[PDB]
Amino acid sequence: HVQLWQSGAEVKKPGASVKISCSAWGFGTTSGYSFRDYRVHWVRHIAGQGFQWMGHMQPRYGAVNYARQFQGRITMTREVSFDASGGTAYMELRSLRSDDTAVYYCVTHKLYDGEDASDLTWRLDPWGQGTRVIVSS
Amino acid sequence: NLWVTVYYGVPVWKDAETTLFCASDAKAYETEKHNVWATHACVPTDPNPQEIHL
Repeated sequence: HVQLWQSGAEVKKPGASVKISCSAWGFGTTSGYSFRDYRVHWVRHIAGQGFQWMGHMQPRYGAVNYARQFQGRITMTREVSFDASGGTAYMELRSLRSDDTAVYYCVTHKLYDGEDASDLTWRLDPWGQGTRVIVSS
Repeated sequence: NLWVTVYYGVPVWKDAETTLFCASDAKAYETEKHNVWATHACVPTDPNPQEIHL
């Protein structure tokens, strides 16, 4: 039972930078069931425009892959733990604008407590609570 | 007259010792967390045990 816990809601200003954490725990230790195998996507939900995909971070080597609209202004880092059954995922959006106000979700792709879903990265079951970032003056 | 007839596969056993390997249910262990008594290395046991009455 992988659970993802995010940080609190933040109120920023245009031109600022927000760093949302994402604590993940319960992955497991065995290879294929560890945090160093399951990517942590970052999905933005703007009210009215539906969900939007921002990028995913693979926690083994930190290999990130950002969406085209956000290249140059988004950075993802990891804090994978010792046992590799947990960790923390960060995302920094350094060029916040008025249109970036939304609820940001960190998600993984582990549906079941006993299945190796390492190579199926788009079954986004473990959604985070959601960090409501408000960017306004 | 009588002549020797060898039979293969007679139901005959003798008391002896041997190396007894391990088998365990797949569902018994979580398959995610290790055990001090290694269960993953045990061969997967048959879902239906084959017990024969004599």
